Amino acid sequence: TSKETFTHYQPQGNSDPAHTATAPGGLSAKAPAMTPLMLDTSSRKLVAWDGTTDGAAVGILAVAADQTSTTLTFYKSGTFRYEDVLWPEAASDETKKRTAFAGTAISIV
Amino acid sequence: TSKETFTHYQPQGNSDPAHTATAPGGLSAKAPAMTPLMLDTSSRKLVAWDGTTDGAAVGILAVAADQTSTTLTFYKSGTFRYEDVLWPEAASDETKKRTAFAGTAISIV
Amino acid sequence: DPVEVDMGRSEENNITQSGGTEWSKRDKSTYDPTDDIEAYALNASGVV
Repeated sequence: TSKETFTHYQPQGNSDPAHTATAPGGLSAKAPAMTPLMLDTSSRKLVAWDGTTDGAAVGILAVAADQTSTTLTFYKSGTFRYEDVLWPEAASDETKKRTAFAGTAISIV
Repeated sequence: TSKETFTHYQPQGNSDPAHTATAPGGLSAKAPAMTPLMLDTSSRKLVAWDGTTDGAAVGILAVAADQTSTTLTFYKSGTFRYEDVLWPEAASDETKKRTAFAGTAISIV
Repeated sequence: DPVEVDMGRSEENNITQSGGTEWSKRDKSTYDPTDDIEAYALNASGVV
């Protein structure tokens, strides 16, 4: 009756090494891993990426955290998959979603 | 830390036999087995007991049925544990819920 | 209680002759059914 597919979790799509880094955060709502991140223009803390500002994307969340999480870890390097990364609903254009992490060590595939 | 525990289901209360009879079923909504039922007044049809009509209880469902199930079976006699029988929220008076099967081969325990 | 048993039959394994040229519209003297047989048998996932 029930049909559950046993699929492997594959966040990385490339052999390029991925590295974690710790930073202060200003997260406002609960966010799971693989969440895009950005710097608050005033407080200079880390929050979930809006999906609107161009180039504001900086990294991708490593471990899920709450508002009280003063320090959070995130991937500063590596290549990830366009489908295994959750996105803010604001980022609608496929090209913008693909190129949001341009110019840094975080890449999409 | 899921404390799912483990409790056996013993709907029977004593050595009284759980005889079953089958009658046409016309339940309006999806309901599981072991539900109380009453007899309608318009077409002498069978639906799950409302919990408000006094003395309306006639049968207790045996096998889970739904709207498409035109006919269903139900226990005729025995003793059923009050914690082991689900009830409509309409009936709240404990004494009335216990006495819902007065004069019938179905009894509460 | 009703229950379901879905072995996973892909629709390619339940072909039907539906269409305007099933088998009877074709002339028996002229047509060769073996082509239909092998066309149906190609997606069999094993030797039949």
